Amino acid sequence: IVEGSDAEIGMSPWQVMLFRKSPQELLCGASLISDRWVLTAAHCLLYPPWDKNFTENDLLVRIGKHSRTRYERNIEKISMLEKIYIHPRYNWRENLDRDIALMKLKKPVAFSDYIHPVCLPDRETAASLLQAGYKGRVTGWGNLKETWTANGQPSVLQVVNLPIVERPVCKDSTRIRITDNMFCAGYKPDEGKRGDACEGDSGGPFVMKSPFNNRWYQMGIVSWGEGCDRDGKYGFYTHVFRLKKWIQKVIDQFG
Amino acid sequence: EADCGLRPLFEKKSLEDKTERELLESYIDG
Ligand SMILES: NC(=O)CSCCCNC(=O)[C@H](CCNC(=O)c1ccc(Cl)s1)NC(=O)Cc1ccccc1
Ligand SMILES: *[C@@H]1O[C@H](CO)[C@@H](O)[C@H](O)[C@H]1NC(C)=O
Repeated sequence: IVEGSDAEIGMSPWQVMLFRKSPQELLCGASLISDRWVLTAAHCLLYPPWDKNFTENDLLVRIGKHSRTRYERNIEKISMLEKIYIHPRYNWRENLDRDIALMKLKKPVAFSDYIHPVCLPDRETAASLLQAGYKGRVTGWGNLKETWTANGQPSVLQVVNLPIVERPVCKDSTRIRITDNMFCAGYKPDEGKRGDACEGDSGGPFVMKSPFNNRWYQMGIVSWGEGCDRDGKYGFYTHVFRLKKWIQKVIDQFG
Repeated sequence: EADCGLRPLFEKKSLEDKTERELLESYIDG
């Protein structure tokens, strides 16, 4: 996370971390939505142009971690995937349209002071909150800068509060055809403020606190961007609500 | 499942994180 600060303890209890089995390498971020369902971005699991075609047995997840370095027994947990469900109409070919994927844990997880599920939006919360100007939260353990060097990989969770950008400014920043299933966020050149999700932050949760019930909802999923924290460019996130239909059809048929 | 969004060490213990006032204040103006 670029321009992010270290998180407080238990500040994002839904934050899930996608690791590969062999090698033990961090692939992506993700979010906890139920006691056994995890939400990530589809390209984190399937992206052919880079030979990415993961199965259940290829990777694992870690939950409740604060300090990426020292392992914390009891509070954190590791989990195996029973199945992976990628949106059938996820269009990696053109633009990562419908960039989303769900993962079912082999055994459900128990909630604590540090493992707690994020909420998913309704029509009203999504239509009220996802508006240009309002600020949402992004979390991850990604590269602190676009290009790492010798001294880049954070010790604890990193977090930014990034404002939403109008659809026209978004689709003017980049050459990619942005769809109704994605929105973009970030500051602006003449706004004197920076921040962006970066490498390894993909698939993580973009969240906002609802002024109607003081609850945290996941409005987006860290999808893509031109580098990291670039002037005139913005971070693009999967409009979590639009595809929530799909999120039902799987969880309410493979529950 | 019905306690979503409510963090145990914040919203449930009646505490704010160091930056959520930004998100709340972005709803008015500043
Ligand atoms: N390919 C397409 O034409 C559609 S757009 C993807 C264009 C190529 N991507 C990049 O340059 C960045 C480089 C590092 N920046 C970030 O990680 C983010 C910044 C902001 C946010 Cl939000 S994520 N990587 C990604 O975006 C993740 C990704 C996307 C696609 C496949 C594999 C990985
Ligand atoms: C990987 O995607 C490919 C296309 O390269 C397809 O053959 C295959 O079904 C996927 N792999 C699986 C399901 O193991």
